[PDB]
Amino acid sequence: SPLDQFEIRTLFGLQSSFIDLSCLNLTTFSLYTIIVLLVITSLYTLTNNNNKIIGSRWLISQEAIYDTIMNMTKGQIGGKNWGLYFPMIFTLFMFIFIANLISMIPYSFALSAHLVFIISLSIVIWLGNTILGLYKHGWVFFSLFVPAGTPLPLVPLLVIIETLSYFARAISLGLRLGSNILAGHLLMVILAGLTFNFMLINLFTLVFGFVPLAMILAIMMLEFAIGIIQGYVWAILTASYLKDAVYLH
Amino acid sequence: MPQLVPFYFMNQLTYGFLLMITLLILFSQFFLPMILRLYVSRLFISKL
Amino acid sequence: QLVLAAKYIGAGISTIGLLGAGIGIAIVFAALINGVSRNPSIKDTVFPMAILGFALSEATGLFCLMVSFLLLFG
Amino acid sequence: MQLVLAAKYIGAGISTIGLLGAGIGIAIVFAALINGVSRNPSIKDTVFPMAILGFALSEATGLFCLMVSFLLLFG
Amino acid sequence: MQLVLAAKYIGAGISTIGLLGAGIGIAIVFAALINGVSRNPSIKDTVFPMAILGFALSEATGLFCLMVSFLLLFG
Amino acid sequence: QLVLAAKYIGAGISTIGLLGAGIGIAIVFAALINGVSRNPSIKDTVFPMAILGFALSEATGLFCLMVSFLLLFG
Amino acid sequence: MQLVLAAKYIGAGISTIGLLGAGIGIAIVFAALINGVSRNPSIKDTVFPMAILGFALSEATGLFCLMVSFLLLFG
Amino acid sequence: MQLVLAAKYIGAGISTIGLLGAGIGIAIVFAALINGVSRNPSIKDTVFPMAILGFALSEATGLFCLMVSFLLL
Amino acid sequence: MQLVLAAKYIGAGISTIGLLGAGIGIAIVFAALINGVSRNPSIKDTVFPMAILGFALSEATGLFCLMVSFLLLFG
Amino acid sequence: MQLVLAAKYIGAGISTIGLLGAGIGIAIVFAALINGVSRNPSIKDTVFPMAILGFALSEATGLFCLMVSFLLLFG
Amino acid sequence: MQLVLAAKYIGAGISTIGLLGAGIGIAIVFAALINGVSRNPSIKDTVFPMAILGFALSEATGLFCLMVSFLLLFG
Amino acid sequence: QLVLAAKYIGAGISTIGLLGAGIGIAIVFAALINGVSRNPSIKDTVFPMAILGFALSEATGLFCLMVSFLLLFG
Amino acid sequence: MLKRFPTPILKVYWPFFVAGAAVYYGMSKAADLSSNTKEFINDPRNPRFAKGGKFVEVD
Amino acid sequence: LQFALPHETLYSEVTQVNLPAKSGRIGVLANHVPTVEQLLPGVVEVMEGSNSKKFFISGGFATVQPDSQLCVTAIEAPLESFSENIKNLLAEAKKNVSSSREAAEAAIQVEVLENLQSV
Amino acid sequence: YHFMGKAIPPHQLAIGTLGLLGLL
Repeated sequence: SPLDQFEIRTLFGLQSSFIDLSCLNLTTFSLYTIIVLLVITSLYTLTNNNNKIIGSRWLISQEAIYDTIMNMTKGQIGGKNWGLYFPMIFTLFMFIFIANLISMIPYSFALSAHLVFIISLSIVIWLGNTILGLYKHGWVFFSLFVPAGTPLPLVPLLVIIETLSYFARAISLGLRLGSNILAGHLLMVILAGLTFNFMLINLFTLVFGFVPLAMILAIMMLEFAIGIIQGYVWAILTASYLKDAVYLH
Repeated sequence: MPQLVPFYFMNQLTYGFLLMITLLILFSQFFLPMILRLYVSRLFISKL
Repeated sequence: QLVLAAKYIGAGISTIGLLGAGIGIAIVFAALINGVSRNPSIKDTVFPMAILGFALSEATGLFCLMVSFLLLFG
Repeated sequence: MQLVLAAKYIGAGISTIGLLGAGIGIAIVFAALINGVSRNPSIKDTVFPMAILGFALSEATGLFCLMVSFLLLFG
Repeated sequence: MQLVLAAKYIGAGISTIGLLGAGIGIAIVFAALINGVSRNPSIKDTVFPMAILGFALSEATGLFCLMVSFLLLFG
Repeated sequence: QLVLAAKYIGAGISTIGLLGAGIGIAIVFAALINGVSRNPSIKDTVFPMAILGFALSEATGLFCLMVSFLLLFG
Repeated sequence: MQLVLAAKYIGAGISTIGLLGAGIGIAIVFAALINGVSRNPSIKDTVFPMAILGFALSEATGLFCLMVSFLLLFG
Repeated sequence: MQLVLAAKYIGAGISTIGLLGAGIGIAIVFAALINGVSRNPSIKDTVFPMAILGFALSEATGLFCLMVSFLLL
Repeated sequence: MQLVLAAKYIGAGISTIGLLGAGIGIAIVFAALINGVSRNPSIKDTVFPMAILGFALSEATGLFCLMVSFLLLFG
Repeated sequence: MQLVLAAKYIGAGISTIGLLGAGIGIAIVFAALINGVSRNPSIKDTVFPMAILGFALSEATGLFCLMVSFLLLFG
Repeated sequence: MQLVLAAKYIGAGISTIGLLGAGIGIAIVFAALINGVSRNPSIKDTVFPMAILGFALSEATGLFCLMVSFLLLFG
Repeated sequence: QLVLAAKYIGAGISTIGLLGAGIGIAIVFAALINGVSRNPSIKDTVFPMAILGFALSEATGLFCLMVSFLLLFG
Repeated sequence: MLKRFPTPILKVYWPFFVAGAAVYYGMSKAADLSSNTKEFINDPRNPRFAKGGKFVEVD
Repeated sequence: LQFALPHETLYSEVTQVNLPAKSGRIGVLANHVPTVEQLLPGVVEVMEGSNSKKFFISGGFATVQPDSQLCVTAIEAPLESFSENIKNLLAEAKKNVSSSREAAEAAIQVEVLENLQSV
Repeated sequence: YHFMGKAIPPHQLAIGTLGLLGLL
C-alpha cells in the first residue's frame, strides 16, 4: 500500500447523540488547513518590518506574486471592471501555491490531492460563473453557445457539443490539479519504496547505489515545477472562464 | 480509490470552505491593500 | 459475473481515444504560437478561434471519457 | 446471455478507438485556420465558414463512430 | 449460438477503428484548402472543387470502413 | 462453430488498414491543392499523375477490403 | 472473484496508453514555443502564458486517462 | 484443428495492417512529386522515373504483407 | 490467486507502451532546440532552459506510465 | 501441438506489422530525393547513391520482421 | 506454475513496443542536427553536445521499457 | 504445452518496435538528402553523422530483435 | 498593525456563495447516501453509531 | 537583360541559376517560386543547356519574378580567371585590423576573405 | 445575426435545440 500517505486521522475529536456535530472537528486535513492559514498570515504580518516603506527582502516575494497575478488577470478579463474579481483570482492562487509547497516536506500531507475538496471547489466556481452570467445578461447568456458567423444548418450540432464542453468545465478544472498532485506524490513514494528494497540486498548495491538516489532527487526537483505550474494554471483558467461568463465572447 | 472516499467528506468541505471565505475576506480587506498602500505611498513620494 | 469484469476491460479500452485529444490541443496551440510569432498583431484577432478549436477538440476527446464512465458506472 | 452481454461492453469499448481521428482532425483544420489568418488578416470572412464546414465534415466520422458505439451498447 | 453472436458485436467494435483515417483525411484536405485560399485568394473557384473531390472519396473510404461494421453487426 | 466466430473477428480486424488509404488520398490532394494554389498554370500537367496515385493508393486499401470480403464468405 | 480483479488490473493496464497522447502533446507545444521564440526574440513575454496554458490544458487529457486507471486500480 | 483453423483466420486478419504503410507512402512519394513539378515544371521527365521507382518499391513492401496474408489462406 | 498474478504481469506489460510518447517527445523538443539555434545562435541562454523544462514535463508523463507498471509488478 | 501451431500462426500474423515502417520509410527517402532534385537539379548523381543506400538499409530493417515471421511459420 | 510463467513471457513480449519511440526519436534529433549544420556550418561544435544529450535522454525512455521487459523475464 | 506457445506469441509481439528504426533511419537519410541538396559542400562533414544515426537507431531496433530472439530460444 | 479597509466582498461575490451553499447541501446528501453502502456500513467511525442505532450487519 | 553590377551589367535566356542566398545556396529553374533573398558574399553560376560559368560576388539581392524572370543584383565581380598572393597579403592585413567600429569592419573582411580562399 | 426563411432575425437560436433535447 504505497498510498497510505493520504490517510485522514481524527485528533481532537467531538461527538454527541443529539446532533451530528462530527462535521467540524480538528483533523489532519483540518490541522493542515490551520497551518496553511497561519503560513499565509505569516507571509504578510511579520514579513513587514514595522510597516516600513522600503519593503524588506521577504516582501519582494509577496510583491512579485501580487504583480504576476495582477498582470495576468489584466490580460484576461481586461474590461471596464477587472479588479472587482481580483481578490478571488489571488486567493485561488495562494491556497494552491502554499498547499503544494507544504506537501513537499517529507513527513507531511497533500491538501490538494483530495479530489472531493478540489472537485467541489471547481463545481463551486462553475456554478458561480453560470449564476453570475445569467444574472448579468438575462436570456441572451446562451449566446455564448454559438461561436461566430457560422452556417445555420450545422448550428444545433455546434450548440450541443459546445454545451457538453461547457459542463465538462465543472469537473475538468479540479481534476487536472488533483491528478497532477496525486500522481506526483504517488510517483515519489513508489520510487522511494523501490530504491529502499534495492539497497537491502547484498553489500555491492550500497556501492554505486547513488544513481537511483540521484533519480529521486531529480524527480523532487521536477515536483516543485509541477506543483507551482498547476497553481498558476488554475488561476489562468478561472480567469478565462470569468472572461467568458462576464463578457459574451 | 479507497483513501479519498471516506466519511470525512463534510469535514474536508467544511474546513475548506471556511478557509476559503476566511482567506477571501482576509486577503481582500487586509493584505492586498497593505501592499497597495505601499504602492500609493511610493508613487506619492515619487511625485512629491 | 463475467459482465462485471468485462465492463472494466471496456472502460480501459474506451479511454484510449484521449490520445487524439492531447495531440489535438497541442497542434492547435502550436499553430497559435507560430501565428503569433510570425504576425505579432493577430493575437486578439485569432485567439478566440484557438479557444473555440480547443473546446471542440476536447469535447470530441471527451466522448470517449463519457463512454468510459457509462461503462464503469452504468 | 452473459457472454453476449459482456461482448456488448467490450465492443462498445473497442468502438471508440477510431474517435481520436476526429480529435486530431478538428485540430488540423483549426491549425491551418490560425496559420492562414496569420499570413492574411483580410481573408477571415471567406476561410472561417469554410473552416467550420471542414470541422463538421470531419466531425461526421467521429459521430458515426460514437453512433456505432451507442448501437452496440444499447441494442 | 452465443459464440458467434458475441463475435459479430466484437468485430463491429473493431471495424470502427478505420474511421480515424477519414477523420484525419478530411482535415488534411481542408487544411491544404485553407492554406491555398489564404495564400492565393483569387484561385478559390478553381481550387475548391478539387477539395470537394478529395473529400468525397476520402469520406467514401470512411464509409468503406463503416459498411463492414454494418455488415457484421446485423448478419 | 468457433471458426465462424474467429472468421468474423478477423474480417473485422482486416478493416484497420483502410486508414492508410484514407490518409493517403488526403496527402495526394493536399499536394495537388498546394501546387495549384502556388502555380496556377501547371494544373493540367500536375492533375493526371495525381489521379494515378489516387487510384493506386485507393487500390492499396482495396487490398484490405478484398481480404475482408475473402474472409467474410470462404 | 479472481476474474473481477484480473480484468480490473488488465483494464488498468490498458488505460495508461493515453499518456503517449500527452507526451507528444507537451512536446509539440514546447517545440512551437522554441521555434516561435527563436524566430522572434521579442515575443517571449507574450507567448509564454499561451505556452503554459497549452501545456497543462493539453496534459489534462492524459491525466483523465490516468484517473480512469486509478479508479480501476484502487476503486 | 478447429482452434487452428480459427487462428489461421485471426492471423490473416492481423496480417493486413502493414498495407497502411504503402497506402501512406505512395502518397508521400507522389506528394513530393507534385510539389517538385509544381515548383519547377522542366524537371518533370527527370524526376518522374524516381517517382515510378518509389511507387514500385512501396507497392512491393505492401505486397510482402499481402503475400504473408495469402500464405495464411 | 494465480490468475490475478498472471494478469498483473500482462498489465505491467501493457503499461509500458506509454513510454513511446516520451521517447518521441524529448526528441521533438530537442529537435526544435537544434533548429532554433541554427536559425539564431544568439538566443541560446534564453531558449535552452525552456528546452530543459519541456524535457522535464514530458519525462513526467513518461514516469506516470512507468509507475503503473511498477505497481502492477510488485504492489 | 495444435495450440502451439495456432500460436505460431498468430505470431506470424503479428510479426508483419513492422513492415509498415519500411513502407513509410522508403517513401520518406525517395520523397526527400525528389525534393532534392527539384531544389537542386545538378546534384542528382551525388545524391542518388545515398538514396539507394537508404532504400537498402530501410528495406533490411523491414525485412527483419519478415524473416522473424518466416521463422515462426517454418522454424 | 505454467499459467503465470507463460503470461510473464507474454508481458515481456508486449513491453518492448514502446522502444519504437526511442527509435524514431534519436533519429529525429540527429535529423534536426543534419538540417541545422546544413544551414550554418559554424555551429556544429556548439550544437552536437546537445544532440548527443538528446540521444542519451531519448535512449533513457527506451531502456526503461527494456528494463521492464527484462524484469518480466528474469524476475 | 502453453509456455512454448506463449514464447512464439511474445516473439511475434516484440518485432513491432522495428518500425521505429524503419521510419527513423529514413528521417535521418531524408535530412541528409535535404542537407546535401541545399549545401553540397558540407557532405563529407555531415555523412558520418548520418552513419552514426543509422547505427544508433539500428541498435534501438536490434534491442527489440534480440528480445525477440531471447523469447525464441533462451 | 493592519488597518482594515471596507472592500466590497458581498455585492460582488454573491453567486459564488450561493453556489457554495448549494454544493454544501448536495454533498451533504451525497455523503449520507454514500455512508450506507455495503462496503461502509461497518466502519465504526461513521456518525451513525454515536446516535442510537447499531449494526445492521446483514450483507 | 537581368543581372547587374552598377558599373558593369552582365546577363540576358537561362536554363539554371545557382545563387548563394541568405539561408544557404539555392537553385532557380525553368519555372520557380517567386522569391526575394539577400545575396550572401559568395560564388554564383549561369547555365545555357550544359554551360558552366561561375562568378564570385560581393552580395546583394535576388528576386525571382511571377512573370518568371530572375533578377540578380550585386556590386563587384570570370572565376579563378579573376582572383592567391593578391588574396594572401590582403588576408594578413585583414586579420591584423580585427584586433583594433573600425575593427568591426575587419570582421566583415575575415568571412569574405576566408570564403574566397575556397575557389 | 441569422436570417431563416426571410423572417425576423432570430436571437441566438441556442435555447431551442436545448429545449428540443430536453423533452426526450
